[PDB]
Amino acid sequence: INGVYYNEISRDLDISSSTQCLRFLKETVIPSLANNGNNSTSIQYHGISKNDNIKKSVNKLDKQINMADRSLGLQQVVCIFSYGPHIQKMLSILEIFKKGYIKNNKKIYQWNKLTSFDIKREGRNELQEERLKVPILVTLVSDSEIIDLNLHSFTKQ
Amino acid sequence: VRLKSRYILFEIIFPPTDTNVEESVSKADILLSHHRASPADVSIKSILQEIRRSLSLNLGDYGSAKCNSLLQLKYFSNKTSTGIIRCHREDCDLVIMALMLMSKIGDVDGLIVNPVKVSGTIKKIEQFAMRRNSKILNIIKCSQS
Amino acid sequence: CTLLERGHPKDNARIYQVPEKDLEHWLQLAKGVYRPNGRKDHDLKIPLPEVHDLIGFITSGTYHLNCGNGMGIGFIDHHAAIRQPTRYVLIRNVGTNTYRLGEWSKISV
Amino acid sequence: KRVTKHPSLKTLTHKQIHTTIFVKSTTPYVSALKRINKFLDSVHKQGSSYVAVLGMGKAVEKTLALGCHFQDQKNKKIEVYTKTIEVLDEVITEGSDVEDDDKETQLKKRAVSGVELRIYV
Amino acid sequence: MLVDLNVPWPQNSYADKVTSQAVNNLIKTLSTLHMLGYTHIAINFTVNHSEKFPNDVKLLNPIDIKRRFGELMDRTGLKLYSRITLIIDDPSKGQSLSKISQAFDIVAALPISEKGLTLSTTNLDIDLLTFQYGSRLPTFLKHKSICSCVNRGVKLEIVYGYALRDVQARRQFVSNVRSVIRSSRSRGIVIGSGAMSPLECRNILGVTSLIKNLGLPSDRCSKAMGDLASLVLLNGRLRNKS
RNA sequence: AAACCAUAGUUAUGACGAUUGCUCUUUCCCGUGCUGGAUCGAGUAACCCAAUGGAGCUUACUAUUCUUGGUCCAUGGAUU
RNA sequence: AAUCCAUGACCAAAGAAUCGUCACAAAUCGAAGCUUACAAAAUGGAGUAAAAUUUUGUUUACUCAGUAAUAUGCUUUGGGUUGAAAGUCUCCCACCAAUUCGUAUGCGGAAAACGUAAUGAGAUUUAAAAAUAAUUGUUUAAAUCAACUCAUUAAGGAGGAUGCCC
Ligand SMILES: [Mg+2]
Repeated sequence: INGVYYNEISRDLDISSSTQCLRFLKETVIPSLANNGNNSTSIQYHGISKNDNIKKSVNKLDKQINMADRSLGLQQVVCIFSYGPHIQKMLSILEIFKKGYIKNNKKIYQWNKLTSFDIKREGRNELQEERLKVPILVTLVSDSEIIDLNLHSFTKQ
Repeated sequence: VRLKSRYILFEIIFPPTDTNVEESVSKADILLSHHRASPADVSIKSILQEIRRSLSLNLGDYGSAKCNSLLQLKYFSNKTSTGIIRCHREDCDLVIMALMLMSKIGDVDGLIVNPVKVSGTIKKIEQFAMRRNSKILNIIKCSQS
Repeated sequence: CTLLERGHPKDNARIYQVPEKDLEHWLQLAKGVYRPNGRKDHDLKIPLPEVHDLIGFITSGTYHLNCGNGMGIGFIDHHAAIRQPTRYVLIRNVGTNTYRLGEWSKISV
Repeated sequence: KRVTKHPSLKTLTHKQIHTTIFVKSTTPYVSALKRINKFLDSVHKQGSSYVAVLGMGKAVEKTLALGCHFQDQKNKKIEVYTKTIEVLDEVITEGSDVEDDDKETQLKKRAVSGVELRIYV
Repeated sequence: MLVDLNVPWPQNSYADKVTSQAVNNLIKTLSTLHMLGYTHIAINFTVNHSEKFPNDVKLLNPIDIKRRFGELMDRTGLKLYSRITLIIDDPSKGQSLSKISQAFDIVAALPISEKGLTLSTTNLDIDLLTFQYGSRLPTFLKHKSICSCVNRGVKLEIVYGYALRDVQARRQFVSNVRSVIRSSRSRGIVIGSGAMSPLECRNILGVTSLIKNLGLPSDRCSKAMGDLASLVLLNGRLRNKS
């Protein structure tokens, strides 16, 4: 619990507290990888923890996909994000939503990205430090095929 | 019963001895300023003669005679400053100490000789050299960003 | 019995039970004791145990290649199994005078 | 209630198994790095393009760690995919002092989320 | 991991103010040490036993690693420690160690006379014993004092840098290091590089071969150097903290 | 275009430190004696070294340059 | 002639073991290994705490798998390895109810220019070794013993005779 580093820059974060890291991910890492100003996208952000209900999260997700206006010609994108051990529950909620949504003869188009936080801890000896890496998975799911977002650094799924 | 050979890998590193010019502190910057290049006046018979002179001056007569029986430079090119010298397994430590005690070239000053890998086969030496060359490119690619 | 640290077993090996006075030393050795350099530390003095601690014999002792350690196939007594409150057990060879530490697991065969 | 879990069906032809590491929950980090480097070197002589890294359940976290390690350390393209894995579980149904191992069996399917991680050269 | 414990600071007295060129040369030589491959660096600062110690605690160390080398520390990724040697000649102008032991981390000594060795082996809270390898040793290294100062924990420091200065002092350095090896009986031997220029620093292989040909076995060199340097760093840090 | 595979694997098996055991000689002790114990020492050799795996045969080895068991209508000394 | 002691000659067996150490998110004089992906937390997990909501439902802040994994580390062994790795020696390493050594031949053996057992004889005057396939510095013997070569003895069950304990 010595320090948190992202993009070779030191940040004031805490791995044990989920709220601060989730707000940091919502506010910093996403705008530097996707720009919602020069496009026609409506982005709905959502962070997933391990203490959240799966059914309630799916009830949030199937609503967040049909909240924006359809007359404006909006492509509605949902940005689900998590970090650490909560990524397992994040994937479970994503797959359950996919199973519940594809049943109606539709298709879900997904783009994935994997980055990492770098933290430092005390090693075995007092004169040695260990560097741990915490994964960060960001998924963008939408019903339309074409998105004008800069998603060349993602992976098509 | 069997002639046991042992090759030594050594490298020429030039320290940035310049107090009037401030330097950048990082990994790849100092790697590049230490691996700049070798001068033009660099050869195999010019390094062998220098190391023989140094060995005869530091160890002595018998100390140079016992090591100069199988003291040869097998492979060396001035483009990267990596050479492979052949020697016996009995006098290998003496050759390493002579490489350490190398003061300077007859015309070129301010250089360090660093022994990196020593083994009794050339295949593993080449493998370790390839691994080191591959590792060198990583910090370079990372710092070019 | 699987060896959890440095050691190599063989067939016809002796199985000793960890004593009660030297119970924290083996636990610390199983947790970790490193040198100031950073690597592990096995160069210490061994607390040789007593003689009345024979509880089993290893019949099939060979270096396990599936996990990377030394697997020992022995047969321990049930009374001594219920005696100890821990699963730690010492292994010794027939000619070697060193005692390795490990943990045994019951096989339903 | 007593219930055991068998592994999941793996259908590998001849080479999909070779260039693929299945990360267990007890698999160390450095051993995974070593085997991944060996696979990365042996792929183009096996004749493939990427190295598959498959993990499910508890090992997903360190699988993503292995992925993001080679992502920036060696600067190699990575691809992450989210898949579903069906596992068969053998349970005892109620319907003489008999061992619980030798009892009536019933198969049940269970779906779990998993991550496939491909690494380019 | 490797440890160097004898990097000299270009300053002898306290009135001596540092020069930017000296700091640049020290940066160059530390970068060269990190280039050849090292993990722990402990810069040394020399002072005379006859000089007046300051009536300060916030000014005992004219180094302040945090403000000068603190940027190199988190950029290149090494560590720096404080070490001070004591050039002691006779029992006068002294009797103060409790205030110099709290500021610095490692305390060394440099005896050059008969009574200097006795006073170093009697009541000096020191860790390393350093001799003038360049010039002649004071009288004769005997077992009666060396054994007694090694059995308590004080090791003997060998400077392989002084050899690479000129050609004439090489003979004296060899004749002194072999006497130290013969007297210490090869137990408490720690080595350091007392070079101020980046042209007089070597690697582990060359130094190991040199000390092996000079009279120390290959087990002693490695084990002593590594573990004893780590242990002296550890006990220095512990006595600095508590 | 691979079939690449060794509880050594392609001529690599390095550097020293410490402990136990064996041979003879040096001495002590209980109860002649004991795979007896303890110092003062030396020696741990020679033949020779793998290149895919196994078996058989023959040929080199052990003199203060380690050892062990038995045999001899071989000689040398002593008793009946 | 019996026993003991010392030397010499000849035959046969074996090749003492144990512990610790050696920089570089990789290394070493080298080598192998730590991959049948899950903690029944996916039948859309189990609960606690606050607001509002006429209970549901929804928004925040937490607990539970704890025998928990612990970041180039960690464990093992490495020249006689079946006592000779040495040697221009021999043979196996695909089958063939059969032009394919269809060979029940002293015994064992898949084969072996392979081990051993009982008897008789032999020495360039001999079946063959020397003074007109492999190996070995000497390279079997030539009073007796010991060693080499060649020539005979097919497996199992039943009856009679002889010798031993009885
Ligand atoms: Mg051969």
